[PDB]
Amino acid sequence: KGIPKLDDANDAGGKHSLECTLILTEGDSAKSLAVSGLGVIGRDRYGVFPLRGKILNVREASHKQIMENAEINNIIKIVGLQYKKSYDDAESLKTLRYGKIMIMTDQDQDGSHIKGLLINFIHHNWPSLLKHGFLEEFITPITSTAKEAKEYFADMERHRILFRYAGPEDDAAITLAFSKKKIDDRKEWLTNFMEDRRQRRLHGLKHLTYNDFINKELILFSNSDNERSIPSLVDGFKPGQRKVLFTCFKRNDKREVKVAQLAGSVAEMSAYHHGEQALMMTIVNLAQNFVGSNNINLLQPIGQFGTRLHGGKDAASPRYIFTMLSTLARLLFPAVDDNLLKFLYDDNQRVEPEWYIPIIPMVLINGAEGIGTGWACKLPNYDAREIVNNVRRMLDGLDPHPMLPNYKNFKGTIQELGQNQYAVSGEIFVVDRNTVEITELPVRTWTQVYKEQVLEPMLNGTDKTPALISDYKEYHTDTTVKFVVKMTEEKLAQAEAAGLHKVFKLQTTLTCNSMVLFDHMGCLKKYETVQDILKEFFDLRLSYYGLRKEWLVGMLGAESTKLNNQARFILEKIQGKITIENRSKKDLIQMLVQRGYESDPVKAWKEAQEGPDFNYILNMSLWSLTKEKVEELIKQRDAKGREVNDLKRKSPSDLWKEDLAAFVEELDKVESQERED
Amino acid sequence: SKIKGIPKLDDANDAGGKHSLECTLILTEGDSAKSLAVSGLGVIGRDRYGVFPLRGKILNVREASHKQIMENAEINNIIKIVGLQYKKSYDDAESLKTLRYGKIMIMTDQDQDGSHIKGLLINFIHHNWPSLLKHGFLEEFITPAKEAKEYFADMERHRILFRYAGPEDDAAITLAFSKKKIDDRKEWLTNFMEDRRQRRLHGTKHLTYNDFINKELILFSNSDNERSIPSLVDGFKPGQRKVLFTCFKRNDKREVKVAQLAGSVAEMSAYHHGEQALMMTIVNLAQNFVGSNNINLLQPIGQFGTRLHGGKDAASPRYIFTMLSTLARLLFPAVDDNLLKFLYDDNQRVEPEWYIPIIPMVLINGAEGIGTGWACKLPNYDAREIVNNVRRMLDGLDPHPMLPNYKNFKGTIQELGQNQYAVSGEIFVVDRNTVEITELPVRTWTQVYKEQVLEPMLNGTDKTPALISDYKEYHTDTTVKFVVKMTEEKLAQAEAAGLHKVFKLQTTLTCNSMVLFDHMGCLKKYETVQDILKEFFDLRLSYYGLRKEWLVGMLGAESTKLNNQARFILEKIQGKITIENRSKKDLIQMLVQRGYESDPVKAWKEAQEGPDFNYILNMSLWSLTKEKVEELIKQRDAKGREVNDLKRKSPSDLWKEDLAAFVEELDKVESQERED
DNA sequence: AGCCGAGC
DNA sequence: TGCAGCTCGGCT
DNA sequence: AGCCGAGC
DNA sequence: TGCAGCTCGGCT
Ligand SMILES: [Mg+2]
Ligand SMILES: [Mg+2]
Ligand SMILES: [Mg+2]
Ligand SMILES: [Mg+2]
Ligand SMILES: [Mg+2]
Ligand SMILES: [Mg+2]
Repeated sequence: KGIPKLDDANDAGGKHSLECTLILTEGDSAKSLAVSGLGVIGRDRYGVFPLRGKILNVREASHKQIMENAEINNIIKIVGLQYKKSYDDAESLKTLRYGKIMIMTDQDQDGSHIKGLLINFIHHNWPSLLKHGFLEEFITPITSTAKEAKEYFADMERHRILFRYAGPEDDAAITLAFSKKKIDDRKEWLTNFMEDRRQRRLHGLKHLTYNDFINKELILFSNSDNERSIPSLVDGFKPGQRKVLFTCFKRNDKREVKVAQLAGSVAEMSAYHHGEQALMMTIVNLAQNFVGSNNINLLQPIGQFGTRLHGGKDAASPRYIFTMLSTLARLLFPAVDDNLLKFLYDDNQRVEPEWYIPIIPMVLINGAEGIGTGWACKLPNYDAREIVNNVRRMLDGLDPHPMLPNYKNFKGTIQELGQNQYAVSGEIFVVDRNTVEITELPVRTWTQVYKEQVLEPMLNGTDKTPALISDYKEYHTDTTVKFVVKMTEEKLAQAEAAGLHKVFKLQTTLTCNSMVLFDHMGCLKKYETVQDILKEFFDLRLSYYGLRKEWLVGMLGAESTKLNNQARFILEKIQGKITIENRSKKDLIQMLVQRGYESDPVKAWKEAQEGPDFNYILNMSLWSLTKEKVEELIKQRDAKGREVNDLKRKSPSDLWKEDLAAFVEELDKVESQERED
Repeated sequence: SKIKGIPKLDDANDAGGKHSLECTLILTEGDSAKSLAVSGLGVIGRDRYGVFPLRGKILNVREASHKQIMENAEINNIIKIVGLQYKKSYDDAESLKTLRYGKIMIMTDQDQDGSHIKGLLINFIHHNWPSLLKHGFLEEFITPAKEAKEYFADMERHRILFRYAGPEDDAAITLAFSKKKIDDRKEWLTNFMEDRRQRRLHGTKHLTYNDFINKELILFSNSDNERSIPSLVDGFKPGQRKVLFTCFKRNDKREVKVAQLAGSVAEMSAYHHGEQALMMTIVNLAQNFVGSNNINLLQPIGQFGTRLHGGKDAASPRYIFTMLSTLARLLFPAVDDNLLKFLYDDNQRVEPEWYIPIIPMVLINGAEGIGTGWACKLPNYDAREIVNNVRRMLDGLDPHPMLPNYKNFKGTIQELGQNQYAVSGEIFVVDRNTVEITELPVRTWTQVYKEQVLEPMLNGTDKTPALISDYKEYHTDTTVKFVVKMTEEKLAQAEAAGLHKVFKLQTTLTCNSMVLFDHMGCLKKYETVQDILKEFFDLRLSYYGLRKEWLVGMLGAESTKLNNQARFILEKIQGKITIENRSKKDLIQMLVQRGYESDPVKAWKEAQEGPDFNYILNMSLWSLTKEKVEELIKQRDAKGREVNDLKRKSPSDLWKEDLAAFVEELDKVESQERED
């Protein structure tokens, strides 16, 4: 009676209410599948209503948020529930329009979270209903077609699982999962889970209690929530971000690509199994370059990707904005290192690696940030050039210098107040005895938000505060801040006595006591200092420069051997020592073997990293026998031989220094061109 | 005076006060244009400029119903913001004191659809307040975020005012927007198309409404027909043609998301419109329920809609996949691509002016379109009957008449006369209390029939009494089955009258507007489908002639190419020629002196408007081995035979080969569809 | 009270 | 993630 | 009173 | 085509 998306049961509200089931689905697409499966007979005792994703965690949400939540209220009216009302006896159960709620979500982790949020909602307001068997779920395999829907519902018994309340263990499990006062308990809860899962990874491998649902099904979401929200220390990426970079590297676009088009390409090439809107969000976040976002954006923002006016919220639609790799991206993630990574497999398709190994700790450059379950991560930005200098110091066996947070193009100051605590201050100075000027806001204070929440209440006053200024004007650009503020002589004197930065809200505190990351083994770890992050990154990256040299010696050696055989075959051919004309394939192969020619050395070497093949010789064109091509082939062979020796003479440290120098050169050119443009 | 219930309005600071008549309301084409306008206005612009966005085309209020005008959110928002009043004259300055803005400035894209929005706004002011046009009420802002502030700083260079100069302006606006002036629009556009052909055999700040209509809006009306009226040759409109051109170039072997393909089409074919229209077109090309396509060229992999809701129940284009049908390239043979005139956007090659299918696809899937002045509507026709008529005409026989035919339609289509048909569903008496409905007429959707026919029969429906006692549904996704219960009395009287009549199971189909573009791009009205079939036949037969001339030349060039390659290989394995350690230029001159031909395929392709022996010397060293020499000799002889076998065949023979190959796969595909 | 961002 | 208005001509 | 579909 | 709710943890 007033619920647009509701397909109410025919007998709902009448005398057969307690025999009616309300099916709450995960989204409208799931609703139509349920309505399709119920046929026509299902309308008498089954209603369908869709949930628009995650619902409110009512256990500790404010009363205002609970009263104004449309989805919670819709469920209450459809079922006929009432707050504070107990459902103990059978007399109280008559005011309900439905006797059972059947949750129908995807059989993935986020579906389990929605189930738990519904369980948390009923358990917090009507615990007596759970002891009556009010909640159940409809299981599916792994959405599907209309024909499959009617086959699931025809076999309703095999897909219907009922939740069971068995004692206070169920209350404690629900509280463990959804109470804000149980964050530390969730840390221990997940710590035991991650530890136990490693033990069995080294070895092997119709009723459901709420305690078993929390501790055996919901925990898979909570852990997966951390795996997708807490970045890796090695490359500073989360898996979704890493899939984007992997796709951009594999495409190697030389011209702009629409963000929406790229998102579709990422989902296909990297097996991204979530909605594309989140993926398009990730791409926009990876491309932003305004003050307070990325110190080095790996994707270029070609279009309106947001400004410091609205903290990037003013970005245009992803169907109208373009992007492509920054020229620094491949200097930070050298393509040769791809041969050293562990690439994952989804549906037997090879996808992104478990991590990339950049030349500097990218987790410190762009400020890794993420919210999971139990833990969260928050890192500020750090200066790329200072990071390089500390890497160069550690390569010389010296201790790295301490580092303060640093944001590109930020004109203010960041001062250390204590361990992992910092004061971030904008810029304000007195012009005359009636004027101050504000030329910088602290990091992540957006211009429009500062205007509306600080300067307008200072100009007009509120119901709780007086006016402080008489006027202000704005002279901003898209990337800078300039407020000119007018005050009386008296008010300005009082503002200076109290502190201009304090009065004008131009100083904010930055506290970094939750630097939680996945280490290189995939273990969640809390890091107390950025130096600890830098050190753990340094040893791994240096070791991989060792692996890269071993790889290059083998690969360049095989290429040298290959050119030696090809050059030998051409020289022996243009002199009459060997002939192939009108010879059979069998005789030609057995002859090349008998004369000491090697099977494809590059293919052999690549297969070693896991009949004779002379195609690398006989697929050469007939041009190969002509004079200029013989001279060209001999010079290429001799040049590769010198290339092997030049590489053998370099240390892993030398290779790292070459990469760092090449990166700094392009970083200077790009950042200088940015200031020109 | 202020406005507070319109979220998307950025009202001017002085609007509503004493400076109202000096304030300008900027109406933009969409929210993105609004944000660009507020960006360009700086800070000073907020005092005398308001901005409000229009969400696309607005209501043509001329001759629109009173209910539609009263309930239109865009029209009412404009009235509330400006302060206008219906039936009020604005002659003197005393009447102008009730307006909150003195001017409206239209800001649209400088394309045809933007011109249409300008005209629709002009039509709205002209129909209700013609006195305002005589005061200079309407103006426009021309374009060719930082660029926005530069446009507004140079405001008067971009600002053009509309001018009323006499009854020619009233007549011009009425010509464009009055339902009583369709025939005048036909004449209006016929002269334009004719005048444009003549000049292609050879080579201010005020603007009157008559010049805007006859020199700017007419460009929209014409391009509206070019994108909405299909071509006779392939049955496509340009947007549909860009999609198939893109699918052909991609040649996907696996399913592709519709939204992804739409983005691929915009890039590869220079599609300059919104993605939503393009995703519409793709879904429409893929649908295969009863009443849509007889041969869908794209496969519907996912929920593309059903006959339950006429396809409006299709899932989002982000969740459904598509791919070429195996029939598409049998209908549009790739070899014929070498005969088409491909178009150019900027400097990129895009889709052709038309494809030339082996059968008139314009009849198979029912061409349909609404333009300006004209519209097109064709029913579906049977593919096999059309193949049979093509075979008859190839043998000099007369083609059989064809009735409309819809795939999987179990009903009846009867000819009442020329271009007039009775389309009937199926209903039969089960017992003396039950009828059963097993088919609805073509394009009557199941849910619509239930709500608009069966429910009024079951319930009240105003003065008419209830006629049935109950009904049950036993539909599938592709079939219809209603079982209806009645008393013996009202069933007998319903049976006494027409059962198909009483239950609304008969619809008429009239096709007196078969308007298409002919092969030259001329708009033409066809009286019968035989006229369409004949004109298609003469063109397609001629192009099978061109295919033979093209293939004989190309296969001949390939034959010459292989002859030289085989000659070089035989002379090399015998010692008659050596290349070892010879310089490039000596080897080139040596090959010339022995009669070796420069690349014959390249020469032939350049003929269709130093020596190149790369086709010989890029061959691998494998070429000199025994098995590769025998293989090269056999390939050379097979191409020679292929050229000769082709020169003996007639263009009719090639057409019959294609038709048989098409029918063979059509039988296989349609048998697999009925199994699934 | 609300940001941050990868999910629904 | 799902959802919504209009044009234009012929026809019912 | 509204469908059909390529556009905004 | 633009628009909108929520989770989860640390912190202001
Ligand atoms: Mg899911
Ligand atoms: Mg960041
Ligand atoms: Mg446009
Ligand atoms: Mg059609
Ligand atoms: Mg009409
Ligand atoms: Mg919170």
